[PDB]
Amino acid sequence: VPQELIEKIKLISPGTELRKALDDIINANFGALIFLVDDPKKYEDVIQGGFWLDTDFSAEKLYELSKMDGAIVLSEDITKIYYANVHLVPDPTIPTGETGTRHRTAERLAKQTGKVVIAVSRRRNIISLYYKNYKYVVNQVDFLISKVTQAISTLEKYKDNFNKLLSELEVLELENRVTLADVVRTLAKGFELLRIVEEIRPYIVELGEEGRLARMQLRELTEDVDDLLVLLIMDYSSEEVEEETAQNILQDFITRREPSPISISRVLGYDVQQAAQLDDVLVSARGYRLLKTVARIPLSIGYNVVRMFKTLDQISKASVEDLKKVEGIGEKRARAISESISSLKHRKT
Amino acid sequence: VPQELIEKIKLISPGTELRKALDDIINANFGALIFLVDDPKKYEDVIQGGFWLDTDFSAEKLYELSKMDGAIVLSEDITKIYYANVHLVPDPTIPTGETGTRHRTAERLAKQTGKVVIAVSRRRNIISLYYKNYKYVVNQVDFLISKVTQAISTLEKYKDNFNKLLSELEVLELENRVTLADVVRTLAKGFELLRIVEEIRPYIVELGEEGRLARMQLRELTEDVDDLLVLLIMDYSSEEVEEETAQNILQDFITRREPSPISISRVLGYDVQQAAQLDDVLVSARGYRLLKTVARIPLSIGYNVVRMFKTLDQISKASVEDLKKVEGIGEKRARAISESISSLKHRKT
Amino acid sequence: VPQELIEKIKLISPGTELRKALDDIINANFGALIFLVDDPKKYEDVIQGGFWLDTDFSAEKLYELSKMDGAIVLSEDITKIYYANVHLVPDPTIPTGETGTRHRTAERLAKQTGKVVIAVSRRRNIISLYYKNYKYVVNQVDFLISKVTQAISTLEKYKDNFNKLLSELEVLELENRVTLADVVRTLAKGFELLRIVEEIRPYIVELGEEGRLARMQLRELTEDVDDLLVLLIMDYSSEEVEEETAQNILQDFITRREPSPISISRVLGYDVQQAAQLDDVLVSARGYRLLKTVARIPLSIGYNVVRMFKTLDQISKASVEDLKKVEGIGEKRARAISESISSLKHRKT
Amino acid sequence: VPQELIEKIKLISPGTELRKALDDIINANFGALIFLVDDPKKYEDVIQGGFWLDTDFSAEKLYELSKMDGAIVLSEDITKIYYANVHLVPDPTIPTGETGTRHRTAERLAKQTGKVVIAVSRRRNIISLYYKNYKYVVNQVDFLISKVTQAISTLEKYKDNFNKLLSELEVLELENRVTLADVVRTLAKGFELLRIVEEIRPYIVELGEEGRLARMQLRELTEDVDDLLVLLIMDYSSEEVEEETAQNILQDFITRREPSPISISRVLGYDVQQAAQLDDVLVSARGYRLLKTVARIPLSIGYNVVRMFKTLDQISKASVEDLKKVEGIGEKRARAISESISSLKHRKT
Ligand SMILES: Nc1ncnc2c1ncn2[C@@H]1O[C@H](COP(=O)(O)OP(=O)(O)OP(=O)(O)O)C[C@H]1O
Ligand SMILES: Nc1ncnc2c1ncn2[C@@H]1O[C@H](COP(=O)(O)OP(=O)(O)OP(=O)(O)O)C[C@H]1O
Ligand SMILES: Nc1ncnc2c1ncn2[C@@H]1O[C@H](COP(=O)(O)OP(=O)(O)OP(=O)(O)O)C[C@H]1O
Ligand SMILES: Nc1ncnc2c1ncn2[C@@H]1O[C@H](COP(=O)(O)OP(=O)(O)OP(=O)(O)O)C[C@H]1O
Ligand SMILES: [Mn+2]
Ligand SMILES: [Mn+2]
Ligand SMILES: [Mn+2]
Ligand SMILES: [Mn+2]
Ligand SMILES: [Mn+2]
Ligand SMILES: [Mn+2]
Ligand SMILES: [Mn+2]
Ligand SMILES: [Mn+2]
Repeated sequence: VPQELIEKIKLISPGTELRKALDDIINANFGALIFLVDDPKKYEDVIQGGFWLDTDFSAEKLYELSKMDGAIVLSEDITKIYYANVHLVPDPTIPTGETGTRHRTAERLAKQTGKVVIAVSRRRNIISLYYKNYKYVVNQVDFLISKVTQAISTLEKYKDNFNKLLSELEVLELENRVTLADVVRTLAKGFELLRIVEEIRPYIVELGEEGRLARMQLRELTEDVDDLLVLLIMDYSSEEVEEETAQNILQDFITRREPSPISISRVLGYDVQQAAQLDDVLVSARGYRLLKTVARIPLSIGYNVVRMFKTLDQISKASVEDLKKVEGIGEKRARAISESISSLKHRKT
Repeated sequence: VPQELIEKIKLISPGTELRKALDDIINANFGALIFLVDDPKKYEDVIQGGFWLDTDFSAEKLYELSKMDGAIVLSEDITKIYYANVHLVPDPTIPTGETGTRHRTAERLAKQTGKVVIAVSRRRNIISLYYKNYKYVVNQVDFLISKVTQAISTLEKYKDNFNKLLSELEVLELENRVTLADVVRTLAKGFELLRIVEEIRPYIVELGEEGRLARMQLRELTEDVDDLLVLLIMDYSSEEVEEETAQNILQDFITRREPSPISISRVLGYDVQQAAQLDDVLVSARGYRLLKTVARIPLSIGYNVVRMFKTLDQISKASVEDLKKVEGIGEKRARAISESISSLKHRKT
Repeated sequence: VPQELIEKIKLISPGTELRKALDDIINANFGALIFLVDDPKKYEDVIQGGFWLDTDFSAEKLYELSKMDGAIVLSEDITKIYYANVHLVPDPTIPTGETGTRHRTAERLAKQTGKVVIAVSRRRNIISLYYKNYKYVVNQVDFLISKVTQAISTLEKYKDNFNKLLSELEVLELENRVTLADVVRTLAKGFELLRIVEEIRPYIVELGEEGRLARMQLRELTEDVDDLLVLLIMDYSSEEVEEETAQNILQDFITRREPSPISISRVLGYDVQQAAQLDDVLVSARGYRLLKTVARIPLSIGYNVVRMFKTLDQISKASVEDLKKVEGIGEKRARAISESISSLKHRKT
Repeated sequence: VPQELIEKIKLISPGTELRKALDDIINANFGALIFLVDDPKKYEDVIQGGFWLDTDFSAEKLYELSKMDGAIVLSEDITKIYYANVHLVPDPTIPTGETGTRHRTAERLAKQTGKVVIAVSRRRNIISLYYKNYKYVVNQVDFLISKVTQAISTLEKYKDNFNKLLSELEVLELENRVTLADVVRTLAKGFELLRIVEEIRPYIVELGEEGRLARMQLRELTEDVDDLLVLLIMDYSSEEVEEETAQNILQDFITRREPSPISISRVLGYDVQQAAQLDDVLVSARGYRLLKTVARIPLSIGYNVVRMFKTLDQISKASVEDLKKVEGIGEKRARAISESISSLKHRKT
């Protein structure tokens, strides 16, 4: 959905005064045909008849004018009502796929002028927005809230399985018993999860002001996932990988590529043909995830620990004296690495 | 619900253009009577009057034609509108249980021709689909979404109790303190759970495109349960059982047989009359569940470990050298069995 | 809500054919006035005019007859339609609190005959059931489903806090560090929980067939709670208490008495004036809860263990030989008591 | 929303008989204009024509009178209907922002008299309440229930993250490895959580009687949070802080101040410029949270333990003899402190 159209869709989002008027018009089964332009003079030839009003906008005024036939002309910022009861006369030779004089007029006019034209069906109670060559049909709020609500429920289900997967991976990681299968399974869930969020965004956008709580739920559910998936990729790819590379991998499996177990294993740099092979490939975490999330060591300084110790297994065997010999690790950070790794080993294994 | 009818029901599932038209017709309290045939000529004798249109289908065109009396004739793939305003004249001596000329016409016509006939009640806003001798009344989406939503909530409740049961069984299993009561209680919950999924399927099917999120939730909630129930049956039945036998047992208690504690105990091969006996029967897990799910040992090679060691208790006491003597266990799989069983014992008991 | 009335309310519960007809009547804003009697002859004097039909009942027939003025007379089992378009003439000197000739007629007639009379308001879309001296207004399903859904959500919240309370009490119980405050807090949550279930029952009953999933959720959420509360009462009351006594205590705090911390402490047999005292009273569990739920020892035989050992603390210190000396404890049950108590101590403390 | 207006809003809250009448009026698309006064005589000059009724109030009577034009005059306690079909004539020179004679009349009249005037739009089905200079538009219940339901869902999400944060802080606290970052992160979640509750209150208030379950859910979800946040503030602020000071801090970050990590750190008395510094500041809990919540030591006597031992770390190293030397600690409370701290250390670390 192009950005220029998304902006127009916001004009009639729940919570706007225009939307309140359109909902009132629908509730009384008036129809409407609304032309949005900034200079009525430029459009003098497609606007005929009716009444020149040049008055300030309000939902009640729009409502009252929709009792009459014809079309209503508004300023584009929805602050002025210019015309009511007009006859719109766009070029008849412009192709239209609509049935019905009001909807056909609406499409032809939107195409001809590059402006927004809103049609409200009198007895079907549908709001159709036309802009340039686009047609957006407006969903009612209950439909949107239903979709969004179901989507969040689904995310809860995915997030639960993701946490369960990850907590099992933690154990394996602390005991150095991790296979590629374990990692790829965890990454796949994270990707699928973030995918759901992606597909639900346009519903949440269209909710406008009524989608605030939805956004907060989405945020509490998923905010820390992407950080985690990136660190998992830095911990388990075939060879050393910049955070940026890892973020790119993430972006791709969200959007362009399908998170199949083989696909992920191969993008991770492992030469696997068939999925049952993943059970057989042994891997060790580099240690970035634990270093950043638990030892609170910045990634930049984390590169050094990993450069020197190679694996988390080796980091966990290091004394505090051994750790200080890393460029950027003093007694404070050395203690943090040391103590938090042992605390996790004691408590989790 | 026969498969041939299920296909017809899909024609008017949420998300189809036909359904959008029927919903628009309902919203304006037009009625409708729609005859679906592939060759209008074959049916020249039940179709009378009206207008021959032979035009391409669309929701708006269907809407507009439903403003007129009589019936509308569509091609079966819903790509052509053949007729509007026709008088349908099926054989009057065909039995009908309907009241009202439009619904009676609809049933008689469906029976006589073997085709689909849709009746939309003008003021009751009901969509009735007739096909051959079947009558499907269409549920509105909000009703379906409500059912499906409640059903998923119920499944969450069952799934929680199932996980709690199973985690307690794990402890008992690791300490070799399992009674038949413990197993049968766990199996019963799993069966009841999978049963709910079965009963909710036709609701999710009828949702068509609007049931995508529901399907994903059902899948995240239950996908791994059946695997688990099968492995539990292989672990605790009276004598050795093929995976296929176990899958059959599962299928039955989902569908044909009621998962009573005594029923399950007896199908599991234990001679029990009254339920309080189950507390007294001591059992040991063969070890398949832990071998496949935790040691990632394929069932085929699992048969061998179990053939040699009989119980999970014995498998847990085996050294890594002892395990290698099993046909299909090398140092890698022997270590995995060994290490994962001890890790679970350390952490869970 | 008296039982005789509850039975009448079931006649128009969601899922009944009568209810389907009433919903169709409401959807078209017909009104209705329906008299339910088993012998029309007995009532010949309150039934005037209209048409004698003596025909089989169906929703469509009822619908069609509600298009006409007056009242419809049905058999009480809703299998026969006796009359349509009748003028009901109950004794005018019977007091009525209703406004409107149809509702006033309905109440007076219900009172005079002891039968059911249903009034459906033509433009308010309300279903009023009158029986003897009762008036039940029917809730629409969406309203009921909303209440029930909210109630289950609330129960989830209570149940979570109950589990958290109880798991903390388990720790204290295994370490013999339990105060009366800890117990009373746990009991209070359980009582409040079971109370919610009580208040939501009439909503679930009125849902009829559409309340099946609700019932299953209520059952999965709460089924084991009452058993547990009873065992807690047997474990912590001032002196020894029969299971029946404990069940009675439970019943009371659900229904008749308000579960205040002081109230519960005193019904439990502890002489406490002010709530902060509860922090100071040390108590020990008798051991019944752990004996029945974990050792799977029947209450009858549990009385003996407790008679001999007094507290769970003492039971946990007993050898297996010491336990066998209890009437009803052999080597099997002695091992179960012994082993499960130590397993819990190892894992939970 | 001023308190005097909130009281007026309660008059038409779900569950009131007035609200039931207004809903019936809306369902039939009658309009209404209702004037609430205690002495009709005082208002003889703005009330013209119509019928003097001086009769008792009921929803059905109000309904029936709304079938006629004009306005209805009620007593302020909604027990009397004084007038129907009257012509209200407030001073025309009073400014109004409304369109439409009924709404304009309503606002002008409310302003002129200081009384409540309710307007019900005939075809838009909106209830507008005017009182003095205020205008409250009434939300329909389904809209409110939707908001409230979404808000509780959101709170569940926040509460889950809060518990997870706090349980991790517990571990760090028991091992004396707490940074300011850990605390501030936990406080921020608690503040955001309590904030959501604050913003949702007016929705729950407007639900009136239909918001009972919502209130119970809000209460089960959040009741113990504020106590906990206060104790965290007493445990981690720069220097010693009275409970009252801490409660004040809480109140502020709920309402007046935005819970940014730097803002909280500084109000806590730590001189931090940029957020990454918080990772580097080491802190120790004073011990109040554990003393009150786990040792059940009253705050007053807690001041003394902390005065003598300074940190929880030191309290955990104290013998039972050492503890008794605190003013207000006898053998009972000394044992409780001692034993519960070690039980937590054993089980959590
Ligand atoms: N060129 C036009 N200019 C201004 N108003 C128009 C124009 N064409 C149609 N309308 C307005 O639309 C109104 C309905 O016309 P109609 O033929 O029913 O179209 P429609 O596409 O079927 O719309 P509905 O779905 O019925 O609301 C009539 C008129 O007030
Ligand atoms: N044989 C028929 N062929 C074509 N159209 C028919 C036929 N019978 C009825 N209709 C159409 O149905 C319309 C309504 O007839 P009606 O007697 O009210 O039946 P119905 O079963 O009660 O349907 P409604 O529930 O009112 O919509 C009238 C006519 O336009
Ligand atoms: N004694 C009666 N016997 C049979 N039908 C009656 C009787 N009284 C009223 N009705 C039926 O009720 C219909 C509506 O009467 P009405 O005065 O509007 O009562 P009501 O209580 O206001 O009902 P509504 O709320 O309008 O449906 C008229 C008539 O068909
Ligand atoms: N001063 C008034 N006194 C009593 N009743 C009034 C008064 N002004 C309007 N009404 C009542 O309101 C009714 C509708 O008038 P109207 O001009 O449509 O106002 P409105 O603000 O548009 O209300 P609606 O939104 O249509 O319900 C007519 C009359 O019965
Ligand atoms: Mn006209
Ligand atoms: Mn993030
Ligand atoms: Mn006709
Ligand atoms: Mn499966
Ligand atoms: Mn009449
Ligand atoms: Mn029970
Ligand atoms: Mn008039
Ligand atoms: Mn509190």
